[PDB]
Amino acid sequence: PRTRECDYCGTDIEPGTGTMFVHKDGATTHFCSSKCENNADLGREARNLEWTDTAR
Amino acid sequence: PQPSRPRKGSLGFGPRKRSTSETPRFNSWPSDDGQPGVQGFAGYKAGMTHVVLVNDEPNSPREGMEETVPVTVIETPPMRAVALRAYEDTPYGQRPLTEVWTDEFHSELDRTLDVPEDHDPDAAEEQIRDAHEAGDLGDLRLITHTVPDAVPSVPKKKPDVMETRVGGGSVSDRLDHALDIVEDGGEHAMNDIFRAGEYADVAGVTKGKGTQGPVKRWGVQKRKGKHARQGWRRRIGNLGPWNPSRVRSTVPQQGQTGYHQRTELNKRLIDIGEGDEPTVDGGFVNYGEVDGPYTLVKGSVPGPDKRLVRFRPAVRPNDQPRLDPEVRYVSNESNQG
Amino acid sequence: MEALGADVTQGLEKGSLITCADNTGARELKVISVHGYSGTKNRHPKAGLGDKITVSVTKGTPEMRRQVLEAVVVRQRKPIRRPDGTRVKFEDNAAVIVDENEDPRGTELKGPIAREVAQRFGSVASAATMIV
RNA sequence: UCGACCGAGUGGCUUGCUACCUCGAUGUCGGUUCCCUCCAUCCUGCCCGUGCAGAAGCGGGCAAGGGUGAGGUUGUUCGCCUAUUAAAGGAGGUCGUGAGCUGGGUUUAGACCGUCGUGAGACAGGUCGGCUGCUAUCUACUGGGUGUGUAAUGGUGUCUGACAAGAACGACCGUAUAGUACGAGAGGAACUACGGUUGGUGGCCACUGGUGUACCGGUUGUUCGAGAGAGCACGUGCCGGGUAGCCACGCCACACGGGGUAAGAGCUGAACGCAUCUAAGCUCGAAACCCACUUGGAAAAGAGACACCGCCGAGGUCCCGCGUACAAGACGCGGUCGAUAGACUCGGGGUGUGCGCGUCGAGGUAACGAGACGUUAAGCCCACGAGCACUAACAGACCAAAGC
RNA sequence: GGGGUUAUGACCCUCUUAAGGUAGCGUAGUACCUUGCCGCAUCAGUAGCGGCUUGCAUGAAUGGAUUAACCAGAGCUUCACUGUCCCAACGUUGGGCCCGGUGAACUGUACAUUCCAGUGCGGAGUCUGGAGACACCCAGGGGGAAGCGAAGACCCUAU
RNA sequence: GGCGAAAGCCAAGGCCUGUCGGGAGCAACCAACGUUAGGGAAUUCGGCAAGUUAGUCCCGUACCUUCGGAAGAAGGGAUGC
Ligand SMILES: [Cl-]
Ligand SMILES: [Cl-]
Ligand SMILES: [Cl-]
Ligand SMILES: [Cl-]
Ligand SMILES: [K+]
Ligand SMILES: [Mg+2]
Ligand SMILES: [Mg+2]
Ligand SMILES: [Mg+2]
Ligand SMILES: [Mg+2]
Ligand SMILES: [Mg+2]
Ligand SMILES: [Mg+2]
Ligand SMILES: [Mg+2]
Ligand SMILES: [Mg+2]
Ligand SMILES: [Mg+2]
Ligand SMILES: [Mg+2]
Ligand SMILES: [Mg+2]
Ligand SMILES: [Mg+2]
Ligand SMILES: [Mg+2]
Ligand SMILES: [Mg+2]
Ligand SMILES: [Mg+2]
Ligand SMILES: [Mg+2]
Ligand SMILES: [Mg+2]
Ligand SMILES: [Mg+2]
Ligand SMILES: [Mg+2]
Ligand SMILES: [Mg+2]
Ligand SMILES: [Mg+2]
Ligand SMILES: [Mg+2]
Ligand SMILES: [Mg+2]
Ligand SMILES: [Mg+2]
Ligand SMILES: [Mg+2]
Ligand SMILES: [Mg+2]
Ligand SMILES: [Mg+2]
Ligand SMILES: [Mg+2]
Ligand SMILES: [Mg+2]
Ligand SMILES: [Mg+2]
Ligand SMILES: [Mg+2]
Ligand code: NA
Ligand code: NA
Ligand code: NA
Ligand code: NA
Ligand code: NA
Ligand code: NA
Ligand code: NA
Ligand code: NA
Ligand code: NA
Ligand code: NA
Ligand code: NA
Ligand code: NA
Ligand code: NA
Ligand code: NA
Ligand code: NA
Ligand code: NA
Ligand code: NA
Ligand code: NA
Repeated sequence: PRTRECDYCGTDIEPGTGTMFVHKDGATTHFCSSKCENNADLGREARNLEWTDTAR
Repeated sequence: PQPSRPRKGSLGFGPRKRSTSETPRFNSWPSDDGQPGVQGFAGYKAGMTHVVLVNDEPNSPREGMEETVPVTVIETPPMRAVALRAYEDTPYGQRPLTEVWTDEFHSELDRTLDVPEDHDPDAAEEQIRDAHEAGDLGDLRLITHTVPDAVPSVPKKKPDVMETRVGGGSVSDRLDHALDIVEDGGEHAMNDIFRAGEYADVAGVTKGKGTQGPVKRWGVQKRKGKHARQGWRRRIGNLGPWNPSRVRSTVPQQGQTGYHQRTELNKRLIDIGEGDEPTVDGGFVNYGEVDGPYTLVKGSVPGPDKRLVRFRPAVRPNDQPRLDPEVRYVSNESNQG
Repeated sequence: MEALGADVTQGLEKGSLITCADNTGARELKVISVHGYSGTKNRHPKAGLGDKITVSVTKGTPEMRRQVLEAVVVRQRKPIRRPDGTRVKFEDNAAVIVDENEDPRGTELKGPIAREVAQRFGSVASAATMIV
């Protein structure tokens, strides 16, 4: 079980959970949760969200 | 003209009514090929988590690689085989002959039975052996029960009592094997009957839904399009043709749904442990925390959390046992969130 | 067919309009049928990642339009499940036109392909720029 | 393989004939939904023949277990057409199904066109519009209770299995076999062993997804003087996020094998010294039958078995705290020798950084000032878990094993 | 209608019965054959539109053709949209369910626990043969009582 | 408030008499609704029902036409404090 960081909030993604979104250009984003995907979909940047490990 | 399509729901699980016994009763038992041994066990459902596993299937292209597998955690403390029952073969089939009881009892067992103060085991045992000599002896099973007081997450101290067959060996060796177990006080474990990687059949009484309609209960369609706005939404078209002029039991109708006995085949035992390894942060939701003897079952098991479930060795396995599969990871992540 | 090595929730139906990701000159494809697929009463024939589908060209060059061809679905928005449990989903739904031999009709693919599509069609994987 | 003429039939799905039933009314066509069936079999299983090399077929036999799907025109049935498919069979059930739905067509009252008529009007010709009542007495079934019988001694717990239900599984693609057998070549199998898909089935909720008028935040209008904090805006004002649970779009599981047969392939074998698969006997052989497996099942009137407890007392009901249960009833657990529910605290979660104060802030003499940063992973909140007898499970009440 | 003689068509006739369809429009809200034929459009279009058109049975105030604007008028196509559909789920409010109070109606020859077959005025809970069936009660969705409701509007008959 | 005798909210004034209540996370089923991933009319006689769009300002606006219209055509941008 290789542990990965969520490319959005930065917490460690629990093994056997979460979703990878493949972008149009082939770039790849691993999300730990729906909350993060949805926050991203609003065009919010994680560094600007105080609850986020990235921002902290 | 009217495309065909299969009927709604199976007719093999009927009548769909409330189970008379919340403790499931096995309809069948595995064959006698092996050495003498008790043919089942029981425990209490806790919840679900997942596991990372090493693929041991020799026929998979992924063999050796890691796989995520869902698991239902079941608390499986030791049980007590408190008596040995013998069945006589008769023209009417099998009938109980007599029983050999222990004198040694768990403190809570009187919440269920009227416990023997006076019993003569040797007389019973003699009656049995005489039967065997006559060749009338048809079956050997143990009257067993659980110890829910050993499972704090489960509110009951009252034990569940179930009869489990003893198979294997010659009849004589089997008889002795049974008697040996009982005399001790009958204490035995999940370890003793099952090994990780083996297939078990798991029986249980399902989550109760109370009264439900044919859409949920039988999987019939909802009314469609304009039909759905007319005053009918969840009702079937008709209860039958003009003739026969009566409603057939085969037409899907509302009624009790859930709280039925189910026996689910070929459940792989992933691990048989003890301790808090499987337990989830925050506690299993609506259950509690697991620290103690446990069994991990691949996938799902019938029943709600706290429900008694029963194990037996698979009577019709599709696959060879691959023993003791390697567990790389067990998720303790909160089931809340 | 050969196992995909992934569980798919089909995200497409008969009639769905999807992207043709390739240089064939077909831009938009309309799903018509799914290879090897049989449904049930009232069920819309469903297709997804790794399926071979019969297809109709709705948008593109005059010569490609109205043509009925075969294709392979290389991307879908509805998630799929990989053996480690994680889900993968794409930005669009996309298919690639293929001949009777499952060789791409075009010389180039546009955008990413799902890894599992290699377990099925080698020629399509080969022509891929990126595989995820 | 196709098969004329003529001859003999079977069905009761079309059409016609009859006028026996109903005119104090048995609601139409088509469709839909839901159930059962038939076989003259479209696919699937097992076979036979071939103008059977193989592959692909064609024709036939047994066989109704399962399947037989999605669309474009048309009210259509029918039929035509498209792409899929193993195949996309055909019938019966008041041309099954309006106290179920629909109401596009036929066939009311309005109107137009064509034709016919002096005309009112007509057509079986076309066309636009044109309504769908009822609180279920009986019966039937799906589920849920209360009683009685079994029982001139009750109870607790565990079983048995007469019978009953199931399709609990059906089908396809791919790989190895194998570019092999076969074949000049082109082309191109199988037994078996694997992997997956589809349709059906039963269950489950760690994962993904939906909901989530629990909750948290943002914000518009207005009212409570401002601030703070709130009400209303349809049963959340709107927008963003979303715990538990419930769910499917998510996840798990769902057969070997044996027995007896059909068609068929044979063995031994007469009648008929030979021959003969059949007459007696036997070996095999279908997705079909039986068993296996799952579900129900002591009211099985032969109304069952076992062990213990009890007949002044076993056990049960009521009561009280609850919920693995639930429309009433039922069911299950706990009741101080106790973690059953609540409080509290912690854990585990949701939201996203509270009020107030300090600093900054485009500017403005000033007053004033939208907003930024800090204090502050803050504040607020939880359907879950643990610790914990602090509160409440108190007090109790009752039935209970009949007579000569 | 029937006959003589350079797209639509031309002219002369005959017969009935006065004339013999001009300009147009045309498979029409008029076309039986009919899903006419060709084309557009669609994977596929008895639809729709355009062209053709011998028109079963078009046509000039029985007004012909055509037409901008208008329309809760009839048919068709496209973009957008979406629980109409695939295929259903969860939630909200009022009912439904239990309790106190109030409290009708429809309907009723009798009997009635039926089911499979048969028979019968040929469409039976009640006849016949079998099968099944211990009584009572709650909830349900409406298979049957050719269910309830209306002396059939259709059709014929009535001096 | 805003264009408004519009909506929404609130005074004055009126009312709790559009007059039966109590209980069960309150099941099936029904009325009237909200949300629903992916697909997007495949539904159906027919988009029936629902949904989409929306106020104001600037840009810009086709065929056709009885020159009046067509037109808010279409399409694009802006919008608070
Ligand atoms: Cl419907
Ligand atoms: Cl197995
Ligand atoms: Cl298809
Ligand atoms: Cl319909
Ligand atoms: K009549
Ligand atoms: Mg998560
Ligand atoms: Mg209606
Ligand atoms: Mg959870
Ligand atoms: Mg359909
Ligand atoms: Mg009737
Ligand atoms: Mg036959
Ligand atoms: Mg059948
Ligand atoms: Mg009918
Ligand atoms: Mg029918
Ligand atoms: Mg009816
Ligand atoms: Mg009706
Ligand atoms: Mg009614
Ligand atoms: Mg009509
Ligand atoms: Mg019409
Ligand atoms: Mg009409
Ligand atoms: Mg409100
Ligand atoms: Mg708005
Ligand atoms: Mg927090
Ligand atoms: Mg035409
Ligand atoms: Mg045509
Ligand atoms: Mg004139
Ligand atoms: Mg008769
Ligand atoms: Mg009788
Ligand atoms: Mg009359
Ligand atoms: Mg009349
Ligand atoms: Mg409610
Ligand atoms: Mg949706
Ligand atoms: Mg769309
Ligand atoms: Mg359609
Ligand atoms: Mg349709
Ligand atoms: Mg509408
Ligand atoms: Na209605
Ligand atoms: Na309605
Ligand atoms: Na009827
Ligand atoms: Na006839
Ligand atoms: Na009558
Ligand atoms: Na009908
Ligand atoms: Na069959
Ligand atoms: Na059709
Ligand atoms: Na009828
Ligand atoms: Na009808
Ligand atoms: Na009706
Ligand atoms: Na056999
Ligand atoms: Na009994
Ligand atoms: Na005329
Ligand atoms: Na008008
Ligand atoms: Na909806
Ligand atoms: Na009825
Ligand atoms: Na004003």
